Amino acid sequence: QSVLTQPPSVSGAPGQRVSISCTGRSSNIGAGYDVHWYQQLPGKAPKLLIYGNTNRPSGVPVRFSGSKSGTSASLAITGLQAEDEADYYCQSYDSSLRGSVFGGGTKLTVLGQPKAAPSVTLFPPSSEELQANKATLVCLISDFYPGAVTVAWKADSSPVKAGVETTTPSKQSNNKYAASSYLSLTPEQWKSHRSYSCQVTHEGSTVEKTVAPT
Amino acid sequence: QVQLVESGGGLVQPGGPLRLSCAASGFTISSNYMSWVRQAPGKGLEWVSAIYSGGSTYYADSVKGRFTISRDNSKNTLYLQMNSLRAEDTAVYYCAREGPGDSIVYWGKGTLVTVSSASTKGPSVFPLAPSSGGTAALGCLVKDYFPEPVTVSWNSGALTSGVHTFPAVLQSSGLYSLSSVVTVPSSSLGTQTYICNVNHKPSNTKVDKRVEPKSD
Amino acid sequence: KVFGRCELAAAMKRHGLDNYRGYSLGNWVCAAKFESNFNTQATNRNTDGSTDYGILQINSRWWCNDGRTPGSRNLCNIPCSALLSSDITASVNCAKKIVSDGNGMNAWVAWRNRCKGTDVQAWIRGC
Repeated sequence: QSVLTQPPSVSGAPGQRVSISCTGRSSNIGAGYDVHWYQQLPGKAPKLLIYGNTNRPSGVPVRFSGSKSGTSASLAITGLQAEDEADYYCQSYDSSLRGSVFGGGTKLTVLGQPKAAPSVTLFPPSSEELQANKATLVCLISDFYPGAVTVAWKADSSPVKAGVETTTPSKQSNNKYAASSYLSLTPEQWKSHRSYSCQVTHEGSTVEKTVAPT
Repeated sequence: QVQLVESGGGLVQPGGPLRLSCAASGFTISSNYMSWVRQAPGKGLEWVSAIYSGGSTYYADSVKGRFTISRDNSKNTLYLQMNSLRAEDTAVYYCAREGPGDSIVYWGKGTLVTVSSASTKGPSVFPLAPSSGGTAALGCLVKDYFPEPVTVSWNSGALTSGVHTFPAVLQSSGLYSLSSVVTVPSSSLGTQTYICNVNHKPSNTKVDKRVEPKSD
Repeated sequence: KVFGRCELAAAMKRHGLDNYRGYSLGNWVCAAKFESNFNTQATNRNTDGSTDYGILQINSRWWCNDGRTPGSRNLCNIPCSALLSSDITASVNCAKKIVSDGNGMNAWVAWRNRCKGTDVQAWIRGC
């Protein structure tokens, strides 16, 4: 079933102490094998956080600590902050399966982090694309926190549903979120309206950008 | 100084083979404990194989019999031979250097391996001209490609500040679409050259698209 | 019997452990230190009903027979009492069979935790 088990999600407020468990088997943690921890930032390879059961490599702050006894292991984080938001994995060795083994991982959310409203950029279809008999409207959303957003497209004052493709928000190299929304139309549909709008809602904040066939 | 560069990643059909390479510099492979670790899109880490400094080799049960790890001291390179690959083998493959007690001290950037029977498709590149208050946004639209990835640089790598390449959208058609945007000062528009360098290795697509203000 | 580190390193070399299955002499010396603390009489009873005997702490459920462990397999084909001897021959011969398994030297918990990936050569240095 599961070789090493961690809770899929954990959340705390800035300044709060939080713990992440790692349950093992008699063939791994319970066999006497040491547990290592990794921190993985989005769009990056993992980095060693705890080696042995308690040791910290250079550069890792004192606010990160590890504990291990019996068949279980734990990672504690005191004085929670924005930069702590990442995926955490525990790791050991299993003598029955004859190999190194990783936990399923835990996503750590820091709920409270200063909020940031999204920046919106809307591009009309290019003359080069229209000359190829195609039309794509590009709505780019960046630098927002938290990651929950709703995208709404309008053709003048009427809501448009068909031909819309939107990404699920994803983190950037600055611990904000990014998202894209694409509206596929024919050159005739683009020229049939006076204005096209991309509206983004984010916790009581609203940002609208508009393009017009010109 | 310590570097690990992985190559040999790409598209393969189900049941077909692929051979990965890992070129090291700043240390000697023959004197270190090396390993391969994989991660499927949006999933956890999976240990694959290991090669001990003495020459010993070990494998995970999910890859046992199909995979083979080796090294070449003449070229200081680590290898991973993969046979009878399936959909469960689709992942970013990492080359790793082990410290004490099989803890991983150094990691490579990783190479993507896609196991699919779907057709390779090169993208259509279109310029995203600057709009008509000291800064302006411009970019390139990378339309309809399969599979991932696509790399995009600006002015042959020279332009880095204000660059933002967005994560791709997976359309209902099964093809991907991506956008790259750079924020520049408005005073440079129409003078400074802006060229997006797009690369899609699976289809052998290499394009340079110049982005300039719209003429009316 | 309690060995000196250079005394044990020489005994292990005369019994053929140097580079046995690609494992240098220092690995074997480091393992015995963190498993038994160089004592041939060392015996560790476990809560699971099994015991680890001798200088290389060989388990009574899979490798040796002590007539006290339920579900015993005795893959080394020897009584656990032979591994408590001052003559390391029986312990070395069983260790040669163990490391030939898929676990390699990881079969020794203390070797994986304290010796694997370190400068093992330091244990045989100055002898």
